[PDB]
Amino acid sequence: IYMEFFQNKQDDHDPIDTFVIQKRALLAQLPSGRHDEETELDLLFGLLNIKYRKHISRHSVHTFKDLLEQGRIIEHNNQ
Amino acid sequence: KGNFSACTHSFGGTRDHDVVEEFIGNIETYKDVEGISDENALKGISLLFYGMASTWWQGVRKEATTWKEAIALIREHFSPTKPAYQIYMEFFQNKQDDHDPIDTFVIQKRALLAQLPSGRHDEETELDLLFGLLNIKYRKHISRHSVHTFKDLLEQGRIIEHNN
Amino acid sequence: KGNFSACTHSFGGTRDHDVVEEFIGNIETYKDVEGISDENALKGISLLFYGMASTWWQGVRKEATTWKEAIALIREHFSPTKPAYQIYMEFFQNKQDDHDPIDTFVIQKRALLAQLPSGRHDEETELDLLFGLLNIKYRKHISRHSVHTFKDLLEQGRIIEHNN
Amino acid sequence: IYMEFFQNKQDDHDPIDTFVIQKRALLAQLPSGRHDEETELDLLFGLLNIKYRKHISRHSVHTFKDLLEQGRIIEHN
Repeated sequence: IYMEFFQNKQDDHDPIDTFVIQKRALLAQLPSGRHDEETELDLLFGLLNIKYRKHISRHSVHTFKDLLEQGRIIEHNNQ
Repeated sequence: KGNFSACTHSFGGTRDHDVVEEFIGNIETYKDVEGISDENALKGISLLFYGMASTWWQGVRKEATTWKEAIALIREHFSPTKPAYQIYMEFFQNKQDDHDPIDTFVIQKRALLAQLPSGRHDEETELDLLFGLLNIKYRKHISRHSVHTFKDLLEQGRIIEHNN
Repeated sequence: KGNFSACTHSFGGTRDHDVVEEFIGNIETYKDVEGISDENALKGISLLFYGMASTWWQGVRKEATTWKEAIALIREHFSPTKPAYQIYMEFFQNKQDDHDPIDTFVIQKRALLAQLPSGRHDEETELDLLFGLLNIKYRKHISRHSVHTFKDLLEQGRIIEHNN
Repeated sequence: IYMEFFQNKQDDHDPIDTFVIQKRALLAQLPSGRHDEETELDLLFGLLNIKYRKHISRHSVHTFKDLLEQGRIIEHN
């Protein structure tokens, strides 16, 4: 599972929503309670495409619900 | 004999984690072995720098009142203690190529996974995270539910290496 | 143990300010640490020169009656203490190119602005004179009325560097 | 007045101050007391070019004064 997670980095066309949904779907199969919200957000953040990494930073995320919100506002603006 | 006069250990600001940690460990082991009264080591700290570091000390000398503050100033100005995600990405970057034994690879990967914040990761998840990035030649014979600590993995890898 | 017999510090007249200042500081710190009675350091000053400097000492030995006169003779013959305007022009010459962090640049610019006559320039005008020659990548985020001492500027530059 | 507003979106060259003063001077002819500051700023924030909009976001600015400050700092570069 850990090997599969870091293989295919995000492409240059998929919206952020589908990517977060698939990555969360692949991360629930590990035994429960070994990973709380913060380290999971840290592991997920290294593979985002360059369009989003150059604006939002790691200073302010405060869990997943915020990342989807900032990504949607940055996506409606036509990049 | 704690005049900090005869010591063949030096530092010149090469901007890397390993050289800085080696220098700090050698100074602190020297102070523990020969015998300093924790105040004479501040009056003779300037006998160990050379080149670019001596200008830095002559610049920032007036903000050092104790020994621990000076060692923290060195560690903070010459190592910016890298964040969490870059260590994970650098860690999964490299694979174990052939013509490289187990000892060098395990030493480097255990030296990389010590810059994380302490108390987050025990031994079992660390070995499970390490086990994926090994070559097929060892991995055909050392399958899981057989090792629990790094000593056993190193031992069985050494036997399979020197046997054939 | 002040016979000035075992010391691995040397000098050979390379005609530069930094090497001379490093040599003078190392000798004076050695005399403060090990213990010399301020007269034996003149009888054993000739155990530290080599090459071109030993001929100079065998030439001008008969004009040294104390220790401070000898250290002043070294500083005056091998450093001509450059005037005011060339330091300002050299200072505004170079800009901060990319692939160069803040610490090296701030160390060099603070090592250059110490050869002026003392008591003319305090900290605020010095930081205001330094702030113009920085690259756009830091300067887009570290705008003024936010820093007052060099420690805060180094800290915020280090955060903006290691963050992205 | 509502038709004349929302016409002529600001072009790349016009500075933020000139554009803001005209659009506020033209909004005072409506009958008095029909609008508070919040809805007025919400109406105005739909015609600025892509240049000023990518950085500031509507959740940040509150009153009708901070927008000028953030626009000036973004326009300095």
